[PDB]
Amino acid sequence: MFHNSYQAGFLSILYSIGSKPLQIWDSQVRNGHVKRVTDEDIQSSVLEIMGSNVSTCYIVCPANPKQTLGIKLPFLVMIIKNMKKYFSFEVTILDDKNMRRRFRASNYQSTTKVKPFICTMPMRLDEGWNQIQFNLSDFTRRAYGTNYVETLRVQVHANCRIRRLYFSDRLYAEEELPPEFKL
Amino acid sequence: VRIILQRFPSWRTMDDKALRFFAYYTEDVVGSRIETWRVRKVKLHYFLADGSLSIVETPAVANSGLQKGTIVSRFRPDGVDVFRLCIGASITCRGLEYNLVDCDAFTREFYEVMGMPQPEPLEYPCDEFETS
Amino acid sequence: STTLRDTNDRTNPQFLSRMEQKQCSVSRRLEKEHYVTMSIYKSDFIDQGLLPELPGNPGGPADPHDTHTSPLATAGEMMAGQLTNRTREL
Amino acid sequence: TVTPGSALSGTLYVSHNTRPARTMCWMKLAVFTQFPVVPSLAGTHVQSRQDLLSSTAGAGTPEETSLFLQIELFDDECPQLCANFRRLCNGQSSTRQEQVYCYQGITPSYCGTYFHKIIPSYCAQGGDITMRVKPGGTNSYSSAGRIWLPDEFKKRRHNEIGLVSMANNGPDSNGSQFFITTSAANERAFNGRHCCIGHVVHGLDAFMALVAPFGNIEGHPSKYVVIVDCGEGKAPT
Amino acid sequence: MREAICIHIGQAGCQVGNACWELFCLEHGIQPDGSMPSDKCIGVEDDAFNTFFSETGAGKHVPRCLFLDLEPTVVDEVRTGTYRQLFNPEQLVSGKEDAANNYARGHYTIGKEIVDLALDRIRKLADNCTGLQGFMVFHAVGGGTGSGLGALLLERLSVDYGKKSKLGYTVYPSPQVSTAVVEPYNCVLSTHSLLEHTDVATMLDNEAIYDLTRRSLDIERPSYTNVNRLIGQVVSSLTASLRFDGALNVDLTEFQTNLVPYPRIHFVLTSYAPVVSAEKAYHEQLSVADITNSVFEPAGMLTKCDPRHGKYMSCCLMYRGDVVPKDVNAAIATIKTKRTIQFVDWCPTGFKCGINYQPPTVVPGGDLAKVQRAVCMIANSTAIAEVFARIDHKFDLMYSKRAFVHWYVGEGMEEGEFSEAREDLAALEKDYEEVGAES
Amino acid sequence: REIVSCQAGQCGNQIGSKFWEVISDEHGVDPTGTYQGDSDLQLERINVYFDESSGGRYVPRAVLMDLEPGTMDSVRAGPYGQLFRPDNFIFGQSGAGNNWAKGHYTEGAELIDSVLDVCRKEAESCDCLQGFQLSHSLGGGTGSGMGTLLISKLREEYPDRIMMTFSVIPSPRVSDTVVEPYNTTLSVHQLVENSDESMCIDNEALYDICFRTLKLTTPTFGDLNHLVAAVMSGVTCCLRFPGQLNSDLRKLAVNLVPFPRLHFFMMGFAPLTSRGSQQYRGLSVAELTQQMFDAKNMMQAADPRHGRYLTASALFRGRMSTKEVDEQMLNVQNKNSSYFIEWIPNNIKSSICDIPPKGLKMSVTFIGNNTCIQEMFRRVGEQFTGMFRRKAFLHWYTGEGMDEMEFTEAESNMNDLVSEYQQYQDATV
Amino acid sequence: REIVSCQAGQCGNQIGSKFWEVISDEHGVDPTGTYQGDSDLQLERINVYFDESSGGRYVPRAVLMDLEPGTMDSVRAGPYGQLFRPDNFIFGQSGAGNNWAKGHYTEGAELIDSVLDVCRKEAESCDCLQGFQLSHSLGGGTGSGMGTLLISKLREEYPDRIMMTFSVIPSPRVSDTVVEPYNTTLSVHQLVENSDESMCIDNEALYDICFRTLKLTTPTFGDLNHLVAAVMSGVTCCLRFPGQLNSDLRKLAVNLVPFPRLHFFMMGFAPLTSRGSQQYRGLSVAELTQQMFDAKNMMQAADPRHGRYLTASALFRGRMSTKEVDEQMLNVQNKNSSYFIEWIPNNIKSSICDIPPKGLKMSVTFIGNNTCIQEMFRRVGEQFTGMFRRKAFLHWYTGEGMDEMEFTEAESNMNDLVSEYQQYQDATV
Ligand SMILES: Nc1nc2c(ncn2[C@@H]2O[C@H](COP(=O)(O)OP(=O)(O)OP(=O)(O)O)[C@@H](O)[C@H]2O)c(=O)[nH]1
Ligand SMILES: Nc1nc2c(ncn2[C@@H]2O[C@H](COP(=O)(O)OP(=O)(O)O)[C@@H](O)[C@H]2O)c(=O)[nH]1
Ligand SMILES: Nc1nc2c(ncn2[C@@H]2O[C@H](COP(=O)(O)OP(=O)(O)O)[C@@H](O)[C@H]2O)c(=O)[nH]1
Ligand SMILES: [Mg+2]
Repeated sequence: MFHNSYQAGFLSILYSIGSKPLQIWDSQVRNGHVKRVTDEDIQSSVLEIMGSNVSTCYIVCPANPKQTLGIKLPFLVMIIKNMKKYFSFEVTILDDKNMRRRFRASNYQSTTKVKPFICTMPMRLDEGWNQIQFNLSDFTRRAYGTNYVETLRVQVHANCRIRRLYFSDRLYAEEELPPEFKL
Repeated sequence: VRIILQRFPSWRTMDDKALRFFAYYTEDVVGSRIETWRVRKVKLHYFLADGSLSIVETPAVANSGLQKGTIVSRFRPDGVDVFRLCIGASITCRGLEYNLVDCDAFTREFYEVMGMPQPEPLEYPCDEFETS
Repeated sequence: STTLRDTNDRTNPQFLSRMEQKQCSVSRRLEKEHYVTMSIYKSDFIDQGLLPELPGNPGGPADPHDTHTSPLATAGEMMAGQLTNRTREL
Repeated sequence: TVTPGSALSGTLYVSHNTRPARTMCWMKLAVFTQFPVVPSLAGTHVQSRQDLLSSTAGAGTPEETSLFLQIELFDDECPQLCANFRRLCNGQSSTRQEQVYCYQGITPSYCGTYFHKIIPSYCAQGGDITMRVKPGGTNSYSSAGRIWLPDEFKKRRHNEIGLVSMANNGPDSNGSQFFITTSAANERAFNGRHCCIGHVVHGLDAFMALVAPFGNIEGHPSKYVVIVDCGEGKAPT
Repeated sequence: MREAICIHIGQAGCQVGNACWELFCLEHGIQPDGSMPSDKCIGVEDDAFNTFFSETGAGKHVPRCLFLDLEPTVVDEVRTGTYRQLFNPEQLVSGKEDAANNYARGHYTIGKEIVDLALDRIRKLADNCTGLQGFMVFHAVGGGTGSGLGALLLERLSVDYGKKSKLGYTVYPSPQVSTAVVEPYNCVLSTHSLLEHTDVATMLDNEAIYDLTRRSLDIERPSYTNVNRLIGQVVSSLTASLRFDGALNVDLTEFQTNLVPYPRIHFVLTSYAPVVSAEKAYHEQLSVADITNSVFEPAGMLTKCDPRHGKYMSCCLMYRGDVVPKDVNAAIATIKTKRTIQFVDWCPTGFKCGINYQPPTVVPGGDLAKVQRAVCMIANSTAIAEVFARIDHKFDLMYSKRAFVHWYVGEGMEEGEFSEAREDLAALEKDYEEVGAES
Repeated sequence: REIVSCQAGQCGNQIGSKFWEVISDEHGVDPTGTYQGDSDLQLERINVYFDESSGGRYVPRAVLMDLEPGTMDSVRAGPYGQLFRPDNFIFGQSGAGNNWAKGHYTEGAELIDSVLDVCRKEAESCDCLQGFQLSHSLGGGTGSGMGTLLISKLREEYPDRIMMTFSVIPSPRVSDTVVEPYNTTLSVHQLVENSDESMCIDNEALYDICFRTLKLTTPTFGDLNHLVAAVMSGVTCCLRFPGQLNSDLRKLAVNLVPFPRLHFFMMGFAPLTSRGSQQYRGLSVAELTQQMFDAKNMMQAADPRHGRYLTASALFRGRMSTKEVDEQMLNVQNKNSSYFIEWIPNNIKSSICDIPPKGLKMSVTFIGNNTCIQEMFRRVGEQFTGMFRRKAFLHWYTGEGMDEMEFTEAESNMNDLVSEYQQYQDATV
Repeated sequence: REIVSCQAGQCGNQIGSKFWEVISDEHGVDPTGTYQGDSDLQLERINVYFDESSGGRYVPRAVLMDLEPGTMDSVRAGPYGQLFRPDNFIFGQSGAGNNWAKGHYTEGAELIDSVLDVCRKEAESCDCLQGFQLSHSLGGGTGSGMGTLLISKLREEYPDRIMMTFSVIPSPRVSDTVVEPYNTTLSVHQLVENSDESMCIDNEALYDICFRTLKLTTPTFGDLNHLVAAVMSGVTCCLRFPGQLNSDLRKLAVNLVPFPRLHFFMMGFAPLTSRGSQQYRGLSVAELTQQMFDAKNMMQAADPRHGRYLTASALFRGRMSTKEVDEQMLNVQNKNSSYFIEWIPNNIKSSICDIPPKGLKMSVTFIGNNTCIQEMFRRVGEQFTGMFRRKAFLHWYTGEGMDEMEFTEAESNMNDLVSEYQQYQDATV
């Protein structure tokens, strides 16, 4: 729904500062829990997402499945803490051929496997809090030789400590990064 | 069909119950090197349920030079019946004249049960290629 | 007398009633097989040529209508259409 | 029997196939209004050819000492099974080693067997070369011995009365016990599951009048009907 | 010449192959001894057997089959059965110890000690083959060996033979009944191999065949024999195009290219008709339109799923017998005009019909009756989404408490492979959703 | 695929005696060892239990265990006792004295080496060992103590083999031993840590079956042994004979053991008909499954109505249809979903063995991991706590060098097992 | 369309035994449980009253009921004693004391649980149960009390199934019990409130048929039960065999119950004749109908002439023309229409079965809802008052847990039924 909104510099889709920070997020939780907690490392409230099964517990944006996001910013940046649990995230985007495609990254994945509609890839997250970039255009061109247009859906599965999810159009050093964005 | 089933109590349907015959057709060969009159061997399948005749070419020696397989599909030839099918007889189908001279055990048993004694196999004419 | 220290024929065939005989051809075959005393593979997967040709038990003498006489189903007959022969005749 | 076809025809086929000539077996029947005290012992004695009255203790005076049944065997369709029937009629074993059952050797023959399951208007089954020493009885034994001979050519239809067939325990399981169909309406039950060994040509009326009608639905035999002497060829007298 | 190699994994696969091979022998007039009788001449075709039977110099035909089962009971009873002479002493592999209903056991402990010799047997069949069309796998994903060792054989075949056609006519856990309890685990885990390394996967779950025999054949006590006879009839209906001459001959690749729209989407519906008992066979006007309608109906199909709940994508019809192409397309037009079924928007044609002349052959002692015409449908449709949803819902119910996972973990598979399986099924489900989504 | 048997104690020895009697009867083997079967299929897989000799004699793969030689002589010279190999009769001079400590630490330890040697000699004589099946009673001294010692050594030696055990759980209703709670508590933790699958047997439940299901006026320990053997043979009927849907020991353990400590199963059998009603009752698979799931035919004295089935297994035997071996279980699931755990869909595993038991057209054996099994452990734990609070009968065990803390450890392990069953009984989606 | 029978009390047990004799003779069933009939029609619907076992034996769908075990050996001593299942023989240690109170509240109630279990099992053994049937005598304790308790429980469980009942009404002139009025009063209102249709038997109305029609020298309870079994089989002849005009118990109830509380019927059987008259008598449809509608051929004491027929029903058996099944009841309708009330015309249900009883080429049974059925109700009510007004024999009933207000309410419902059957007789259209 961000088609008619300015998309330059930064565009945050989830942050724990809000009173109700899941306005555009639907929490499909089964055998798990999604709630706001306090972190010991940063001494600030973050979003705890757990579930015995990683697939059944997740948060999806936008909340309405029919609706789709409209962010053109090709950089997806997350501030997520690794708890050595089974974690995954998924980004649904649109290509220049006007057919939606998917990029999923999981910590239990073995090798990067390309599929007609989904590219599954692994992650190896460092200990503690992690700050992760994702060049949507770069991955799209590397996996499919296909042009990036915009992002329809962002999905984060169970076993995660969400702090900030934001789209940016370019690499932002910690010096340029606004103070409300840093840890 | 009534009498054919009456005379064979064990039979129920004539499907996949063709008569296996053995015949040969001979043609003059003018531009060859060793033979001048060639004999090609065929196997006849006469399905009684459909009244249908099929011809399959079967060579004799390994180095025949001919192509093994079906040369004539299963169909109804014009004016061909069980009475016409006999050893020592002529079957004219698709322009080819087959000299029907040999049969099979099932076909012979069928003919004796019907009442007409099917003769014994006579011979296969010796072409110049066989004696080589 | 006491201290603390099946006369039957188990072989087929046994009586099958009028309805049971017509049923047992395909339906209730397991029920109507009295004593088969063998596995399933040996009971079912047997020499098919030895069994009667038509499925199940035929009612009586072979029905002529069981056989198909129409030449149209033949492979060569559908290779060569009827009006090709009509062209031959004309 | 079989003549190979012309090899130079290009295919392997049989030119001439002559069905074997139909063979002949005969049996002699003794009927008793009562059963012997020990049917197995009586059968063993009759097989050993002792006097019938002494052998059958408690069976009483035989109602008919001699009932001759003549069977023509359909050898064109039953090589092995009707060979088994002939061997059992002659009391000839098809194996060199001797079969022993329940710690006593047994000879394969119908000379002591008795009809044990006679269902009226269905069939009369007997011919257990075991002599039914055990309560249940067994069909496993045959001329070869501890072998179930495979079934062959179940195509023959059971319209006619007096057809003799190996009563099986299932497909591909044929032993010694044979049943004579006693009515013309059981083709439904008898077709496709039993092999028509042969048909009776002599003694049909006697078998229909004195042995067949007695019995019940389960097959318990009311009359003790025993094969006293059996063999091949035409029946004596 | 246009030959295919049949490979039967597991008990279900072995029994299905037994039924298929007795049906093939009946079709080609091959005695259980392995050779056609000299007295009899069936005359089906000069070289129809060549696809499934290899010829020897003694006039004997040997099936191009591989019975690979990890436990000796089924293989030994096949050896002791009537078809002892038909089946080769080799190509009939038996394992010493069963996979014990464990995908990990059949894929990581017992799988490797037998996959080498299984591939050796496959190579000894393939080098004999000259125009090998492909491989026809027969197994059940719900079983331990049939899932694990089946998966192992599938990806070894894919890495060895390259891009040859692979058709797995596989039996899935049924929506309501199910033999085992770790059966959802086995199915969800085997979905990996049946996705990446299987060109076409054919749904053959149990209750559809069960109820089909229940009312269409009116049998109070049918069993695995009848189920396997129906499955073999379906297999023969599909393979008759490459076996015998037909009006519209379609090979394995010929119809799999029309059946598979996307690489991950190859699970397909199954429906065969007319299935009818002897009593009811000689009383109905068995027309091509009638049998096509019966096939299209949600009732008469071999896999338990509702096409109305989903969206049809591409149906391949296999007509056999005296079927006429005008009857075929008249039935096609009638069923297209019928609004009960509906095709996906991006596939207007959606139909692949192929006609063969030889009718289904009688299996004496079976339950099918003599029919002059028949038709089998293999339909790719979005209806598989609901059955896969049921399967991974059962998987999630089992995996929430980590029940039965110790059995798999102790047999050499990592804990994350279950997460892999759940992720892959979710991705496939939303792939079906995407392909069913309107443009 | 062959399984080797061990019998421990007097109870286990007679259990094995009747088990071998019924096995030999079903395989057509006379006590002299010769074969007189009525089917060719009897010799197809006779090697599972019997090893052939030079003279063709069939020797059961049975290892016999007790310190008292009286029951050793009894099993040796029983009606079928001449089958067992003489060198498999390992017996001591002084009996265990009904003492877990004596059987497990002092007297059985000096004798366990020979029994390990014997079971080894029986093990590598087998082509592909499936595993061991041991039969004992937890109430007795030598049946519990040295039996648990042997299963522990068997776990140490052969880790992957299936260690089936048949433990006869003592009960207050049929109690004839004051140290039954002590022996049972000391043996349950060993059974938990040293058994792939355990099957609990209750003399009182067998007794109730004998009175009501079988209508026997004077039931006997031999009748109990026959009832136990009817399922001891039925658990491996699938291993021994072909069927539409065959199984084996691991093939059913993987379906009956969701978690490593939940390998205690409650035992059922069908059909069981009285002598007078044998000819009146119609043996149909619906009746088979109804009587199987019926609580009275259950030879486990744990009422199924007080628990929730973790898993169930039905080993059917005979000529029957998959229709009624699957739809019947589905129907039971549907109308008793309150008694079946939700997060385990289709709690019932089914197996089909075509060859039926002799004299029966069809039969079925039931193996149930129902959560109600914890109540017998609860009552034996209550008895143990009552006796151990005032330290009664402790000196007999402590004089054998066995520590006092081990009783408390056994209490803790039994309580952990009981709570482990509780948590999955009341666990929700 | 199955009917499951239950016989309670000594009278009920003997009547049911003779009924099973008659049914087995009709269906060609030996005492050992085998079929040997000469017609396929017997096997076509032999499943209505019988169930085939595994061995082919036909077990009756019968339940045996009595507090005194001395009759459950007599019933098995009957000619078809072993035909019934052994488990259905359910009895008590002590008899009902000839007491409705302890047959219905103390002893019968503690025994009715197994009764309900057996009835449920046998009912669900049927494919589609047409209903239950019961046979008993109201004058006693076991048949009246516990029989009516079973009736109440079976209406609790299966309301839609037809509940057939044969109650034997005591009469003062053939009385052999002093508490007959008490038991009959306490059971008649139970029947009213729980029985689908309850036709009555009087031993007097059997004895006079024996002495006058059959001219028997020494009529016995066996002959009485034979006469009862006559109609007990005639009412379901149409169910068991095909006919030109079919009917069932439910059709008979629908036609013969104009109001829910009026379901007490009156019966008769034809042909019945002695030795001498049999050779002189000419069998015809007219003779059959005249005999069945004659007063002396009735198995209830009250004369048909005194009352008025609310509805009648004639179930004929044999090969006969429909001309004389229609025209003969047309005659009897017109010639003495004073039997038949006016507001309901064409009062006679007719049904034809093609198969007559074995040995008879033509027969008929009669079921009638006349308003004379209340005459013996009035007699038993007067005998009840004569004892209740002085609290005679009331300590026996009050010491078994029930109270006098049940006697008062039984009297109230008794008089209600009497008035319903009385004033609809003279009600003006
Ligand atoms: N269609 C069909 N399905 C069958 C047949 N036999 C078994 N199945 C099903 O296939 C599934 C897999 O077979 P399993 O019983 O696991 O046997 P398996 O594949 O060898 O695996 P293991 O039990 O470990 O040996 C079973 O759950 C059955 O439901 C059959 O004959 N036909
Ligand atoms: N079912 C059954 N139980 C038995 C048998 N023999 C003994 N028991 C039980 O075992 C218990 C005693 O076990 P015991 O013989 O002392 O075992 P041991 O000391 O280890 O030899 C008693 O409570 C009996 O109920 C038997 O043959 N069958
Ligand atoms: N018709 C008939 N009447 C009987 C029979 N047995 C008993 N009665 C009558 O029933 C009355 C006694 O009932 P009773 O048998 O004691 O009832 P119960 O206590 O329930 O068994 C007597 O007046 C008899 O006239 C019988 O076999 N046939
Ligand atoms: Mg298996």
